[PDB]
Amino acid sequence: MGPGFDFAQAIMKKNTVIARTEKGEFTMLGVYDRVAVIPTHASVGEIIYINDVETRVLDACALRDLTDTNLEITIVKLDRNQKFRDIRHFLPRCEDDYNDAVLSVHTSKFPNMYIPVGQVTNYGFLNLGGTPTHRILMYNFPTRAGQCGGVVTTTGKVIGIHVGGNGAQGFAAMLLHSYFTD
Repeated sequence: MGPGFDFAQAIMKKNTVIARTEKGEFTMLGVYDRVAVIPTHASVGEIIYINDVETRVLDACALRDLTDTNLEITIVKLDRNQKFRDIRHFLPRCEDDYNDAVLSVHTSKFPNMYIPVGQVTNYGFLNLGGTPTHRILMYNFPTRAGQCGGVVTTTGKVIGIHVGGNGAQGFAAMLLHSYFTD
């Protein structure tokens, strides 16, 4: 409808795949080469389904901060025959608040879904499903099951991936440029 949704659509159309694990179907953001991200609660194993194709996992790393606190981001390298468009230049370098964000989801359940979530708070600490978690972004939208892995964007920036909610608010794990230096 507007330049926010334009930027979100550009990311969804080229940089997402549908990931299936034993814990469900997730939106999965491809970042560069064969490297993607997913919520750590997806429990990625040695094999994953990518757009319903059996795919070997070459590496998977559940990120934690230097206090050894969960960040809820798993970086996955896929044994895939095709590279992602490199979008690392759209990642923020530092923790921040944002205005006018869009949460975008693409699964079997929720195809081509875009949600204007509005103002995003650097919330920081969250007890997420009983796990102390850092670098959480918060938005005042009643997000639901099926949205985990959803991409949080502003115009010009890919800022997070949706990891949970409490019925009134939604929560995303920050993406930082420093996670994907090669």
